[PDB]
Amino acid sequence: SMGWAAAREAAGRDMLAADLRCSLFASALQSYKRDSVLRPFPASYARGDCKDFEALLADASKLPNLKELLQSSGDNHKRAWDLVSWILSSKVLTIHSAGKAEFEKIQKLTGAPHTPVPAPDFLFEIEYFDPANAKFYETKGERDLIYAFHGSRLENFHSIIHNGLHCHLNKTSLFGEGTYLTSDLSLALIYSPHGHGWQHSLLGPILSCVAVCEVIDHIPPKYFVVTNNQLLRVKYLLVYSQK
Ligand SMILES: O=c1[nH]ncc(-n2cc3ccc(OC4CCNCC4)cc3c2)c1C(F)(F)F
Repeated sequence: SMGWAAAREAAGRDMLAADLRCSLFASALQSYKRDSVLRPFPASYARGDCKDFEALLADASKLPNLKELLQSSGDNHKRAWDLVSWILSSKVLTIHSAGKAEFEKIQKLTGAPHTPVPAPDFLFEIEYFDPANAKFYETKGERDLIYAFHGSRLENFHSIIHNGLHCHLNKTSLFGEGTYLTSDLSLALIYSPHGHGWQHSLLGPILSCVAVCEVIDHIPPKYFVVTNNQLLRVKYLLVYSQK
């Protein structure tokens, strides 16, 4: 993972994106489903197979807000900087705050809404690095990209960002295999109830989040299903902050 000085620079470049990542980490950690949804898990809190969730919950509770972490601390917050450095580290991707200009663009790409939908409070774009970025464009070849929504409980988004959407392979289920997506945000939103994020977040403590996926083309509103995880990636996050 990045060292502290590098993490401080990365967080300073985009405080809201860094905050989002700390918020989604807190949501996955605080969930009763932490065992399955906090993946990836920070290795410094694991003894081989044994994940020390109580030590991690305690240290997450001691994190100051990101403004305090950056503006004073250098060696005032050793454990905090170790954890936040890990949260903000990835060789695969990074996240960028985007403007309400970008929400219009998302509507243009997904379709004019058939149903009234709320505008997100925050919008983020995921940028992929190689090899994952080149691999996705290799898989795409000349096929078109379509943009579709996938709602989920807040405590799944740490895993969704780092691992992609779960593409279930269970012929043993009512819903069968695949990832469900829709071009109607009002249908995706039903799958994105408010959850608890981070009490020290710039975004606010209570968030809903909807993924916008890039899919390689290959009443109620209409949904579709993708069974091959190489054919989609999460490209945007729509974040709604409860008032
Ligand atoms: O955003 C989403 N987040 N998670 C789930 C999900 N999704 C939509 C569904 C519609 C219907 C259905 O029902 C089955 C269909 C087969 N037969 C038995 C019932 C399951 C769905 C799961 C969506 C969406 F809208 F993008 F697709």
